[PDB]
Amino acid sequence: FPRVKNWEVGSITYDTLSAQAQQDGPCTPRRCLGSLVFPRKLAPEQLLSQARDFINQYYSSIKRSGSQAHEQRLQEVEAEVAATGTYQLRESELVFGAKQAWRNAPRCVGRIQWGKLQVFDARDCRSAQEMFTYICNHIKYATNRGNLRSAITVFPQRCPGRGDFRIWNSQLVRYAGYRQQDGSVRGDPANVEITELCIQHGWTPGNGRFDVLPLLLQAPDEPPELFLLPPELVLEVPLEHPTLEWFAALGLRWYALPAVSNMLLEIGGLEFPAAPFSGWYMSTEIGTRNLCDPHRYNILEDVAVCMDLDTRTTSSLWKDKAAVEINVAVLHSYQLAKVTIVDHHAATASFMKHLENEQKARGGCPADWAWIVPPISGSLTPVFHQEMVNYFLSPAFRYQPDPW
Amino acid sequence: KFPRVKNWEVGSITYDTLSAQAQQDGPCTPRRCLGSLVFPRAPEQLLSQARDFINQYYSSIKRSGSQAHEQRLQEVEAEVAATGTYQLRESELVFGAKQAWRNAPRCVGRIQWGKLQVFDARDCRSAQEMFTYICNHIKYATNRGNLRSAITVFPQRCPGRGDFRIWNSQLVRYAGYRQQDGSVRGDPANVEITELCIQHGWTPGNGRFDVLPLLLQAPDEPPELFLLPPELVLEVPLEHPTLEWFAALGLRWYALPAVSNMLLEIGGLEFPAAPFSGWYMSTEIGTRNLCDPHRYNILEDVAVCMDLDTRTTSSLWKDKAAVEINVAVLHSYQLAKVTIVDHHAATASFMKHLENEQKARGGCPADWAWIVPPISGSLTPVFHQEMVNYFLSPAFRYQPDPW
Ligand code: HEM
Ligand code: HEM
Ligand SMILES: Cc1cc(N)nc2cc(-c3ccc(OCc4ccc(C#N)cc4)c(CN)c3)ccc12
Ligand SMILES: Cc1cc(N)nc2cc(-c3ccc(OCc4ccc(C#N)cc4)c(CN)c3)ccc12
Ligand SMILES: C[C@H](O)[C@H](O)[C@H]1CNc2nc(N)[nH]c(=O)c2N1
Ligand SMILES: C[C@H](O)[C@H](O)[C@H]1CNc2nc(N)[nH]c(=O)c2N1
Ligand SMILES: [Cl-]
Ligand SMILES: [Cl-]
Ligand SMILES: [Gd]
Ligand SMILES: [Zn+2]
Repeated sequence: FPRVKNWEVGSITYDTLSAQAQQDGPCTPRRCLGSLVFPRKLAPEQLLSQARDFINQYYSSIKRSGSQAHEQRLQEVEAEVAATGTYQLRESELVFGAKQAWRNAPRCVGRIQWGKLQVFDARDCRSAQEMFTYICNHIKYATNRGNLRSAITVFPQRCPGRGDFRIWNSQLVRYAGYRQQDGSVRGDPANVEITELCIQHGWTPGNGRFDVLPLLLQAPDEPPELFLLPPELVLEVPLEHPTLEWFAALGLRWYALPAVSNMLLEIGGLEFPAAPFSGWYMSTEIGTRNLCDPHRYNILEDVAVCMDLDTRTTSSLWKDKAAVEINVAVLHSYQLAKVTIVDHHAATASFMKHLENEQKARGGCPADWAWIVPPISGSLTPVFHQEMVNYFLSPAFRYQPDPW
Repeated sequence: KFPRVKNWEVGSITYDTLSAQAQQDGPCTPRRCLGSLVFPRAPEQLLSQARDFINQYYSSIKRSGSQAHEQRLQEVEAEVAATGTYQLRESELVFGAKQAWRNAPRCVGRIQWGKLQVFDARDCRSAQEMFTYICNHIKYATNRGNLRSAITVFPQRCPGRGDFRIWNSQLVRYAGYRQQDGSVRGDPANVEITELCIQHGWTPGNGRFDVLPLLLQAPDEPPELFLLPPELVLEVPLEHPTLEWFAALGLRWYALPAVSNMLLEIGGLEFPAAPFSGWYMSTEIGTRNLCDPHRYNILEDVAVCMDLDTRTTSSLWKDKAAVEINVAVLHSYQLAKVTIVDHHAATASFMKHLENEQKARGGCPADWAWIVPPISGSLTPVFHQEMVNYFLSPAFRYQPDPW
């Protein structure tokens, strides 16, 4: 049982939940790969073991473990698989499993909210046009005029024989990235490839650096078809600064809803390769990663020029001063627009309280330090001084190969 | 089957073949990663470490498999058979000290690993001689502000005799005093060593920046108290180039970071006293030592004087105050003409170290959580570099406090 110290308070806890982590991570006694973004690489007898496990923790979570319908639900799963090789989740098990998958996500700093999750059951979806209607409903419900609400939409599970539902976009809302003669990119350089695909599947490209991409939605077996997001459904935020009057003239903007649409959801042995989920943004994701990463919009030095900062020498800390003002502008602009957002100080403090809840409720909490600590002001937040244990619990969100 | 490592800023991939030679076992398993923990933790096993280190030394002098190489191997095992231990040649010790620095996964300063002055104090005889050696190390390394990396190696661990130990965790530290209020005056990290110095006869001060005396332990001896001559301890008073009230806080720091409580392991031999020093990266002082809530904890004070709105976290008052403290540190050390490197220049030089080491050895052990600076992490290039953490020998290791 790992001993875990918080160096700011001196307090000690033991992570007993880690002894139950099954699916094995990438580290060995000889070498730690904790910093790798993608670890390593990406007979129904095994299905029964994972299903009986998940049914057991479902009935634990509602007290009713021991006698009664709990004893009953285990047999239906056995009879279901013994008759079909797979099985079906009850609506309530689906809801419980999606909340656990979020609760178990070691890289997510927002898990204090894990019990408030809207789950749309789309397991009877059978069309790409139908997928588009589900996604538009999700977007409308989650955005909610700027008062964002967490939500996931669960499309039908993978089945032996005949293909998967899949969203080819990495998020429901993304900006296009266009190459040109110098190979440099206008727009978002993270999205050049999916942009290239959208064009080669019919899309007419656009103007500049904040064009919302179309959706590439794949029904089983039939190839992907393009869908155009209606502009009144995609809420965006123009970026301005509360005292730097010229900042607005930079023409920056970001979108309201972060909706990851390329991860696979696994529950009780079943795998849902299309299950897009959404919450709301932490400001450093936009202001520090999306706008300031050198391989993203890379705007830092443009802002420093406008601030008249001494870009001639690293030790003026011009990078650091410009980054702070970009995050100030993000927080200001999202508040003015009355769109939900959370700063990295508020977010990390809630994660600490979540660690305390989880210690009492489960005896630990899988956490990935490198992703929990924010990309600016790391040691100014309380999670920097908290040791953390990283491991894999199921239900889970897992990465998966792209559909190409 | 060597780990594949990606840089996300540039898109480049490498393989760390060196990790396959990892000579000890860290704390992670395939069940759970413990990479974020601060402390992760005879004759025949002495001989395998010894042979391995001799092989490394003869490789570096491009003389592997020669008869001098085999002669040294044979002499070592003969000497272990006769005495239970063996003695390093002076050139082996210089090589091994440098390799220990080169192998330190948490050091971002390793581009400099070949420029290390090695002082051989293995003849040291008492605490009084140990003090003289330490004083000359401080004088040499400080060099009136133009700092030079150095290490002083005191006698090895030996069956029959106790260890030489420096009880202080650094050669220069500020006292921490418990108070009436249960608070600490000075540096709260140094409360324990401060209490030990007093109870060994030190008359304390009562300031926030009182330099501590040294407690030096000779084999089988209680530790003995030694005062550093003040003209040896170079300090930098802190000011800010455009916040004139910052000088009135009366903040100071010392020029020389000289870590003194780690064990140096070379070829199975252990040196429990081997203090080493380089020069500061400005965030160690400005963000960790001054702003950590369990250290001097000045961040709120400074933000209030800066007239920031500290009522809400969304004003980012902590990030703004922290940036200006780090500016004060850089400006103050540069004004005093004391060597200092900022976290952007340091992380850029480390990326060049990784490239050099990929060519020389096929990899580089690195602890991402310690290499990435404590502010402005993703503004530096190391943030976007995947890294592989593992233990090579020669090495610097943590060791239990001698009390
Ligand atoms: C409600 C507010 C939320 C906040 C503030 C939040 C915050 C974050 C942040 C900052 C990250 C890492 C940033 C990055 O990957 O670049 C992250 C990752 C993640 N989030 Fe959350 N999140 C929220 C809601 C949710 C919801 C509703 C779900 C799922 C139902 C979720 C599941 C995940 C997962 C699985 C990851 C890791 C994803 C991966 O490894 O690719 N989060 N979150
Ligand atoms: C020359 C300039 C140097 C710089 C800028 C530098 C920088 C750093 C930094 C920023 C750290 C992490 C600090 C922390 O623990 O908070 C570190 C750790 C370390 N450095 Fe270096 N260093 C330098 C020289 C040296 C030398 C000369 C040695 C040994 C010969 C050395 C060995 C180590 C070791 C062993 C650690 C890890 C300490 C630990 O794990 O607790 N460094 N260094
Ligand atoms: C619900 C929710 C809210 C929110 N607010 N955020 C989220 C972020 C993720 C998430 C995971 C991995 C990512 O990315 C992988 C990656 C790793 C390294 C680089 C680099 N260099 C680039 C991308 C990115 C992109 N933020 C997001 C998932 C859900 C989120
Ligand atoms: C040669 C050299 C140059 C330089 N420029 N710097 C160095 C810094 C260290 C070093 C190691 C551990 C530390 O601390 C370990 C620790 C972990 C967690 C907490 C907490 N909370 C506190 C301390 C701290 C503190 N700087 C420094 C060692 C050598 C250095
Ligand atoms: C190389 C490194 O693993 C990579 O930059 C990681 C580090 N930490 C991160 N942390 C968050 N929140 N998001 C990220 O994409 C990353 N990327
Ligand atoms: C809890 C956490 O492991 C601890 O605070 C670490 C994180 N990274 C660090 N990185 C450096 N350079 N120095 C440190 O002391 C620490 N402390
Ligand atoms: Cl994003
Ligand atoms: Cl220090
Ligand atoms: Gd001024
Ligand atoms: Zn690990």
